[PDB]
Amino acid sequence: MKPSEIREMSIEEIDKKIRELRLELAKERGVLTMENPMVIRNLRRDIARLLTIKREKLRE
Amino acid sequence: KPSYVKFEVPQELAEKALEAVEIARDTGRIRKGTNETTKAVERGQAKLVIIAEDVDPEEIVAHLPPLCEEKEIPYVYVPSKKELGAAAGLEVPAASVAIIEPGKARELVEDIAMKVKELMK
Amino acid sequence: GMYKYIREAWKSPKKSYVGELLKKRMIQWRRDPVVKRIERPTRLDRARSLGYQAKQGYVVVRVRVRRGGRKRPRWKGGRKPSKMGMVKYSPKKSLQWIAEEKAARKFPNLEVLNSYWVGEDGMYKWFEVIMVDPHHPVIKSDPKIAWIAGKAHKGRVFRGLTSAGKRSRGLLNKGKGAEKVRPSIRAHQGKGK
Amino acid sequence: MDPYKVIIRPLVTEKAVSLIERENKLTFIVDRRATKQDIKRAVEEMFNVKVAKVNTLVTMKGEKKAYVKLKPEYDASEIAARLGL
Amino acid sequence: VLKAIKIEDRDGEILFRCPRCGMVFRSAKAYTRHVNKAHGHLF
RNA sequence: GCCCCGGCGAGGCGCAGGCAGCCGUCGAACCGGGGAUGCCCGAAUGGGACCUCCCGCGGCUUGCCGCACUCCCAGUCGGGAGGGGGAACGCGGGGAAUUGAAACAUCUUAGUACCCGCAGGAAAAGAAAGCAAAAGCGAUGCCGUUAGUAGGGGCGACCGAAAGCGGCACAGGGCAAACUGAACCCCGGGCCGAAAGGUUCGGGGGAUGUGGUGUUGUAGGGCCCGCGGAGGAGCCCUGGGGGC
RNA sequence: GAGUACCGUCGGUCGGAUAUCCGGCGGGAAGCUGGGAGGCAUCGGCUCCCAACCCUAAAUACGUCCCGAGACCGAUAGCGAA
Ligand SMILES: [Zn+2]
Repeated sequence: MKPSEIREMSIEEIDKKIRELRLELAKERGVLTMENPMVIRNLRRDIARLLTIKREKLRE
Repeated sequence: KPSYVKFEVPQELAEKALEAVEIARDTGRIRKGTNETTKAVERGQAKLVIIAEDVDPEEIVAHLPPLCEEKEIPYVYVPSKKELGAAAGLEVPAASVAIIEPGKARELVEDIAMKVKELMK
Repeated sequence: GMYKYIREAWKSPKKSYVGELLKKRMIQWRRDPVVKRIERPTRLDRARSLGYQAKQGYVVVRVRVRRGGRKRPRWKGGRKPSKMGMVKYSPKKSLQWIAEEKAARKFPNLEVLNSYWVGEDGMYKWFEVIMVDPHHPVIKSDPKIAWIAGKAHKGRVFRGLTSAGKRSRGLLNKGKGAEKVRPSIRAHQGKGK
Repeated sequence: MDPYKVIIRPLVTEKAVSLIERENKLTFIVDRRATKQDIKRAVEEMFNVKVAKVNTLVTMKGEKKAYVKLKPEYDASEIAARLGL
Repeated sequence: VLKAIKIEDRDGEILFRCPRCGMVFRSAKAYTRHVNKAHGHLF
């Protein structure tokens, strides 16, 4: 999940991926109350990447 | 009724003054502006002077009546600056004009001179 | 022409047609606000010597101030007898300068150039003030006045840079007697004026 | 508020479990700035259900808590199981 | 050399300044006219 | 904590010596540079604040833009400005008492502490209606002397300069008026051109004077009358070199 | 280049003393054959200047920051705060 791949795609796919990632994050934070404690961090930063690059595109 | 106004002037004589100004603009010579009119009266190249009645402040034209009485030159009044400037051929008003070398306007000039002389006296 | 005659009419208003004009004008002015904008100057030659052009960016204002001096408030703590006085004090700024500062308070985007006296009553004096808009291109394009769009020229009237402030600071003198006024009053421990 | 940006967490406590079993209700920790209509749309869109009632409170930890009742056609147990619980 | 200094006004825009007298201009035409009329006697 | 261009060259995940795990050879962490995101209050500004939270009106398409006060240019379309903050230094106003005089009232403390207003990276000043004295100098500012001197003062306690001389550093320019009389300035659009510039189409100003000229001591300038030419000086960077 | 220069009176300030500067009040010019200064006021000479409009770099003052240094202190010391 890197800009190399992200910048190869279109905008609709990016928004869809953001959506599914946010749902994943909510579910993982739900279970965290009750392995691999870095899933949340990596999800957050993937979301940030996607938004940054989508904005680069929609600005140019 | 500002105080530099020394006598009343009928609409007829005012119209005649404006028409003389327009005719002499076309053909003869015209000095537009209070500074130029004052220079003309001080030198002695002016036949008829036209003042406006709606000038504020008064300090701008209040010297012309006495200066013209001294230099024995005739002057008349008109009620608006916009019309005076429009007949002088300008896109701006004018508080005073002087006609010089009237061409095809001597008729009106002489008539206005006599009328305004008997009006002052 | 047309300026010498105004000068001569205004050099003494009692000996001219100006006294009566002024009495009537003041009857009306007494009814107007303390700071009022006007369309044209009253003393055109006076305006044109101090700096005034028929251009966009020049504003003329008339200001009314009360005559006389000042009265100090009543000291509440104890004072020695040389520090008790209340009634016989005079301002160190001139009424002209005070009037310019009033106009500047009312017009917060302009700068004062100069001012001139235009009338006197038993209770009131009148001054006309020339202002300039330093953000207008017609002004930025005129070298006679383009300096005023600099960074060290805002607050002129408040720091003392108009002719009235120069005069009340004491900078029209030179040589014997002017030892304590330059380069500033603060530079000499306030001992000038 | 925009959907997918409203819900922070599901809640699984003894009280929430009792409610899922006895009243067809889910319980969520939600953003402070979201309203009942936004919460309704969020739950609907993110889980493809129909919502009958939303109740809200602010806790003494600064988090907004929402009790969402589902219509009887649906079953909150399936949504809870499909979630991490 | 009478090369201009470039300064900025109250706003963000740029003015030309003479290095011999301190005058301030907005246009090269005016700067040139001034530099030639006021200091041409320097040859 | 997200992205990109360069550097360095294998480890990295703050003060902070832990557990479980992730990122990195597609060149990370780190360093220089440039971008994105940037909740509420606050000059706080669509309107209200006994609680950093609330309540709206228009226009478009649920998401977005506009909607404060005092003004300028305009004009019922729009385009602009100001407010607040900043250690010390800066400019302009208002202004005590302790204390000393072995008491104290003129005086001193002191144009001091404090108060109000206004600016900047420096501010203020600045180009003789001057200083001098049988000789002359040549804007302003700063340093060393002049000097505890001239002089002020219950002539008490105390207060207190300047010119000149030696140095640092150097620079001079523009208006108003007289004479001309629209030959003028800005704003927006379109054409040429790398830019500077040029050329057009409208609108706003201006005869209550835009523009040109001119700026000084027995003077300078204008007006009037004659001779005349080649040398000056700036703005911009398609391009080519060089140094930081 | 006019309520200006100047005259008188009051208040403040100054080393400025009958000869400092600012302000208020009452009077108030000439304006190129013109005007001002030269430490009480006036007269005559001699010398020096041309106010009442505007702008201006460098040499200076400071250090909330940065760089460098020290016959400075060495944890009750040194900035209140290692
Ligand atoms: Zn110059």
